[PDB]
Amino acid sequence: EFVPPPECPVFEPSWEEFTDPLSFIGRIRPLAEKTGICKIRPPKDWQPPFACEVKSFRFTPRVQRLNELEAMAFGFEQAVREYTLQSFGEMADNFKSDYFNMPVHMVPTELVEKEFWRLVSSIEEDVIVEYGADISSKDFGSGFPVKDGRRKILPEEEEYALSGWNLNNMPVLEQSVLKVPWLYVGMCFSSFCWHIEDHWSYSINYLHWGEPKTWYGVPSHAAEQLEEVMRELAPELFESQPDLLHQLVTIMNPNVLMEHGVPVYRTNQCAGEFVVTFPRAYHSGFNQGYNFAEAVNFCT
Ligand SMILES: Cn1cc(Nc2cnccc2C(=O)O)c2cccnc21
Ligand SMILES: [Mn+2]
Repeated sequence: EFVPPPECPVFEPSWEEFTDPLSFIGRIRPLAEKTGICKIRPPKDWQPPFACEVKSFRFTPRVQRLNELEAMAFGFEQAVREYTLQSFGEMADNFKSDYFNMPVHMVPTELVEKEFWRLVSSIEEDVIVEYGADISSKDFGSGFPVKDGRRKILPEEEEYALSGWNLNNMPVLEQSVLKVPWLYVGMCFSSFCWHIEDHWSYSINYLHWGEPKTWYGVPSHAAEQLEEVMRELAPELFESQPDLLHQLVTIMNPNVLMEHGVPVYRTNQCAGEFVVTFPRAYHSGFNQGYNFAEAVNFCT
């Protein structure tokens, strides 16, 4: 069965260290850049409200067939449904509780992880899920409060609208001679395959609420090694594809990378926790259940 990779670093900054995100990320860099990803738990009393327009939040998630690569009237597999945040959560909880035959919060994270990777390589069982991925924060607002006048800000919420850890306040303009956060409404087994960011950018990721998001990360010093293992084992039909396109279907069991000498670290990002990916740190993951994440690429 699946062997969980070693855990990535988790930092619990004090209020003093939590003052400046870029300063903190710069200070943890000697360790975190050697693991590719890391997790940051804010101080206990740092609890931003959820600021999306929930009444009007509507979206059509994308269908994900977990074993599509292994499986190589097709094209009309599933029927698309539009959801609200509530109706998607109802669907997501019903799927998970039916699949595991237990209440959603009782399913061990290790079991969802083991079952996810079994399903990815299974030819005898076709599991299909839906992912509300890459919803722009312009559509229904950011999950963080933003002082743009579109939604009321309470006095006790203003500090979060001005916080440097508010993803809308991360720097995004790269220096050159010559960008807003994105939202992810997850369900059990919804996933993102191995990739790096455009321009080898850092990314920061915040789980607003819900069940955890499970991550895998590879340090940048092993980026070429991972790409080598990909070219060896990825389908021949997608081998010659440019990286930007190949990254749409670069799903690979972490144990396969580990067996080929590639260092891989994991974490369960829980509600209220940040995940930072360092430059050229390949990462991939899946959601344990119904959750809501916000992410943005930033520069230092
Ligand atoms: C472009 N894009 C980004 C996705 N998701 C992530 C990317 N990087 C880090 C985290 C995530 C996440 O899903 O939490 C994604 C999932 C499905 C299709 N397209 C996607
Ligand atoms: Mn990413």
